[PDB]
Amino acid sequence: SSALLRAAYAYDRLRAHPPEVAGQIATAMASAVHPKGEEPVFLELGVGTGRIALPLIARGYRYIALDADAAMLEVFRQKIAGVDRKVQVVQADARAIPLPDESVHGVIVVHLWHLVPDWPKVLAEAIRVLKPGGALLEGWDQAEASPEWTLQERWRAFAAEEGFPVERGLHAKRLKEVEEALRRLGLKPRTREVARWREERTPREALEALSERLYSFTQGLPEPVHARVMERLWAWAEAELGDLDRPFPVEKRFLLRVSRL
Ligand SMILES: C[S@@+](CC[C@H](N)C(=O)[O-])C[C@H]1O[C@@H](n2cnc3c(N)ncnc32)[C@H](O)[C@@H]1O
Repeated sequence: SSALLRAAYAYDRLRAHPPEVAGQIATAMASAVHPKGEEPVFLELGVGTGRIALPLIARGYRYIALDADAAMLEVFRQKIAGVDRKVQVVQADARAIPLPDESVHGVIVVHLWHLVPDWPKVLAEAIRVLKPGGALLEGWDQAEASPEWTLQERWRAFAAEEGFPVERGLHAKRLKEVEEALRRLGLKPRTREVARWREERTPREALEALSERLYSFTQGLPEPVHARVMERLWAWAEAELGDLDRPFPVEKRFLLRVSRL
C-alpha cells in the first residue's frame, strides 16, 4: 500500500524526462492533433504517473488520463494538484475504455503495448473513441549502449544462471506488430525522432533501478530469485565498475509515431 505508492513515485523519478525534452515531446504531440475548431481533448491509455501527461496538462489541454493501477493514479493525482481543472482521471482497462465513440482528438500510448497480450483490443478501442481526423500518438524512449546496458546484461546473465532466463526484445517486436496493424487499418503511421539527449546516471542509481524492479523486464522473476540476483549484481558492480557514484552518460532518444484516422 504505502509500498505500492513508493514504487509508483520511484517509477516516476527514474523515467522522468529532462524539462527541455518533455517540452519537445509535448510540442510534437500537440502539433499532431487536428481538431477542426473544437477544443482538443487528449486521452492517454496507461497514463501511469503522468510523465507524458503533465507537460500537456501544464499547457492547458483537456486531458483524460486512463490507467488500471490505483497507485500510479494516486501519484498522478498529486502530480497535477493545482493544475487539474481540465483533467479527468479514469481507473479502467484500456481494453474497455468508458468513453463514447468519436469522443477524443488524440490518444497517447507510451510504454503500454508490451504489457498487453491482447493489444489489438486496445488498438480497436483507441480507434473507436477517436474522432474523424483523429490521431493515435505512440511514443517510446530508446537508449544507446552504456554501462547501464552492461549492468542490465549482467543481470540477465545472473538470472539465467539462477535457472530463470528472461525474455528479450518484446517491446520492439510488439511495436512492429502494431505498425503492421496500423498500415493495414489505413492509419498511415509516420515515425519521427522528436528528442535526442544525454543524461547522467551513476552505477549505483542504475543498480537501485534494477533492485526496485522498476523495469518491466525484471518483473517476471519470482521476487526471491531477483533478490538473489541483485545480491550477486551489487557485488559484481562493486568489484568491476569502479566508483559507483561516478556518473556516466546515457544517450537517449524519444520516437513519436503518429497515425491518423
Ligand atoms: C510502463 S508504464 C508507462 C506510463 C506512462 N505512459 C509513461 O510513459 O510514463 C505502463 C502503465 O500502463 C498501465 N497499464 C498496463 N496495462 C493496462 C491496461 N490494460 N489498462 C490500463 N492501463 C494499463 C500500468 O498500470 C502503467 O501505469
